[PDB]
Amino acid sequence: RKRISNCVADYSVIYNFAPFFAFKCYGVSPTKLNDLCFTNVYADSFVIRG
Amino acid sequence: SFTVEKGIYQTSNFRVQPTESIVRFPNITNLCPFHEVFNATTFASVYAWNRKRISNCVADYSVIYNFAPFFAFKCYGVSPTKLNDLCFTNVYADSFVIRGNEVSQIAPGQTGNIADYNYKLPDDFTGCVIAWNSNKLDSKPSGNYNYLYRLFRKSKLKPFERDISTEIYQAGNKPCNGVAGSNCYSPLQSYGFRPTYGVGHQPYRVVVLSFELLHAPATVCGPKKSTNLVKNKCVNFNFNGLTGTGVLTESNKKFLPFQQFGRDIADTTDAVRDPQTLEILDITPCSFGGVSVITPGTN
Amino acid sequence: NHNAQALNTLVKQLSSKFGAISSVLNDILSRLDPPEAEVQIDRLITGRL
Amino acid sequence: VNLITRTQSYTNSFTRGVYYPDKVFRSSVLHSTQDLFLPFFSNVTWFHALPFNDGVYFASTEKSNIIRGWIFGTTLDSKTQSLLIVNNATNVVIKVCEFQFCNDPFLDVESEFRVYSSANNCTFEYVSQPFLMKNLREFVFKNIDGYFKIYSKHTPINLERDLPQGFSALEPLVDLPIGINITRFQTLLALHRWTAGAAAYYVGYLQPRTFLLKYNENGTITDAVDCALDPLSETKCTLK
Ligand SMILES: *[C@@H]1O[C@H](CO)[C@@H](O)[C@H](O)[C@H]1NC(C)=O
Ligand SMILES: *[C@@H]1O[C@H](CO)[C@@H](O)[C@H](O)[C@H]1NC(C)=O
Ligand SMILES: *[C@@H]1O[C@H](CO)[C@@H](O)[C@H](O)[C@H]1NC(C)=O
Ligand SMILES: *[C@@H]1O[C@H](CO)[C@@H](O)[C@H](O)[C@H]1NC(C)=O
Ligand SMILES: *[C@@H]1O[C@H](CO)[C@@H](O)[C@H](O)[C@H]1NC(C)=O
Ligand SMILES: *[C@@H]1O[C@H](CO)[C@@H](O)[C@H](O)[C@H]1NC(C)=O
Repeated sequence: RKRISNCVADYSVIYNFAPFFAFKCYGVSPTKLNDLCFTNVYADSFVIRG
Repeated sequence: SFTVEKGIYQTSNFRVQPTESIVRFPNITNLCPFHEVFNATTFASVYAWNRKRISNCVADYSVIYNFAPFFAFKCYGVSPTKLNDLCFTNVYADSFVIRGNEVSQIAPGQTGNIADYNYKLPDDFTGCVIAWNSNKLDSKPSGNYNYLYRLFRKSKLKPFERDISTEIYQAGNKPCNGVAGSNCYSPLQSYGFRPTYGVGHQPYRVVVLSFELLHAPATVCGPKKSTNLVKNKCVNFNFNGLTGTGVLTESNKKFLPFQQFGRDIADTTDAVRDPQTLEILDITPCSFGGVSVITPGTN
Repeated sequence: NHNAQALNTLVKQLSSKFGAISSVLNDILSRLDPPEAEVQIDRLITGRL
Repeated sequence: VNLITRTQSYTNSFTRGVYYPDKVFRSSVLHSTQDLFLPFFSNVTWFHALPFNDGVYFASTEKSNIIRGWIFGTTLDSKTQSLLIVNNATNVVIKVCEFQFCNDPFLDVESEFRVYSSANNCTFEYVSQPFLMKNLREFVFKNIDGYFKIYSKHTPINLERDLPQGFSALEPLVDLPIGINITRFQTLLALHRWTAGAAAYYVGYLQPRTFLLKYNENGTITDAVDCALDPLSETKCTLK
């Protein structure tokens, strides 16, 4: 679990990474993350089965 | 209470019951080309889906059941058992071959590679989806590569949107410039069908039917047989899908050659023309009212 | 005038859908089945009440 | 093979361009309808490739039969389908075939080679009584939700240099289920052959507007009010 704060968040590298298998946003719309403002960001990363 | 005082009381209501039913449908004798949509021996790829339009004919859905023991038959806007009496304006048919496990992706409000890059359905879809196995037909022993599906696309697909562009996809900042190098991939992937494949990868033929309601005078309805016409009686009537009950009488209303119905200030139907014989008839509601009981004291 | 206007408004209110597929009960009954008809019927009932 | 030079002009449309919205019969009622209409006292063009936008109102008064049919298309090329309406003495031809149109198509009178070079793939063909029949002919064309709708009206007019003052409701002619994209339209002319000729017509564009129409006891539209013309019409629409 990693926490991100006090920085400019750019999501272009997300698309530049790879042709993702799944990209699903629930509370917001994926196209409008470029203008929203948040307090803290939490990231959880792990490997799972397909 | 077990005791009633002197007076008048409103107890219930009453309504005159209908006598019989009157059915009137147009006199078109053609048969809708549902046969040619199926059993065509050639089904296009999912990324280039054929679209056919059916109108001005009698639609019979018995051949649908006579075709095969279908794997999937799912209707959303209507009930599959009542398609034999409904009336529609235009019918749209889309047919293509897909993989077995991806059939569930064809539905309103669904996500997936076929859903977003190949074929998308509207959220207000009113129609049916049919899917049946065709392993013995579209599976070569070495492998059939004629069926292809799009894999990469920059943006999602709008409902009923078709794309046939074939250009090398760019997944990075550098441009492909006409070569399929690193980080540059072809947009189309070819299916591989062999008889040795198990369930979930064998080809399936899928036909999506879309209906058009609430439009100009409908034409696609002739399965149910018409009946005679009676007047001056409380009766149920069905004029080209318009169902109601009441009393039909002769009309002195001057219909121009292009009207079909008639409304009033309250915006309710009051006149209709017979499809078989051009004649204007007025519709009146059957008698209804309330019942009051007059009685002295029970003592 | 007030009585006529009130009656006309009450009659005209019957044409609203109240967030349903249609404002006619016969169309819903002849195009659907019991299990999915109540969802459409409830909104009409609430609006008319 | 160019022969025509076009000169523009301007005039007032007055209260013209009213058509029946739907096929529902009404009588002795006032009905409010929001749809594409020609605005009252709009500012139309007189002509002696034109954009299509959301609909076209066409007006003509010429008897020499130089006007016959129209061409509708986005690129006017054989790459894309296009509508070609041709009216002659006996019948009418409607096709959606990807014809290779020339720069200035016109009937030779009757080889179609000057109109287009080749005929090719297509799916729709329609034949019926010709649309055309001191006389004013008005037409309304609009392509919406996979349907090309054509309304028209023919009226007797006295000798006047502008559109007359009055009300005339356009009755429906045809609704073709084509479902193709339309951006530009062109007017067809028939010159005997290469003799010089002249023609003139009025072109206007439709906009989404709310109108209040009046029905009589015979069910014919006799009066209309544009709710956005001025505060008085807005008050009339509010009070119905
Ligand atoms: C379709 O064609 C096949 C032969 O190609 C034939 O056996 C069948 O009767 C036809 N009709 C249907 C509904 O399958
Ligand atoms: C119509 O438009 C032209 C130019 O667009 C303008 O000069 C003219 O004043 C307008 N009105 C009339 C009545 O011509
Ligand atoms: C007029 O058009 C109809 C429609 O195809 C055609 O049959 C007829 O021959 C045409 N008339 C002449 C004189 O070419
Ligand atoms: C018409 O369209 C079909 C379908 O793509 C194409 O194969 C054909 O080359 C086109 N042109 C002609 C003249 O048929
Ligand atoms: C019609 O033409 C426009 C512009 O040329 C284009 O954007 C559109 O995709 C075409 N087709 C349809 C169905 O609008
Ligand atoms: C209205 O209809 C009546 C009955 O046919 C007719 O006598 C009268 O002339 C009509 N009025 C018109 C067309 O203005």
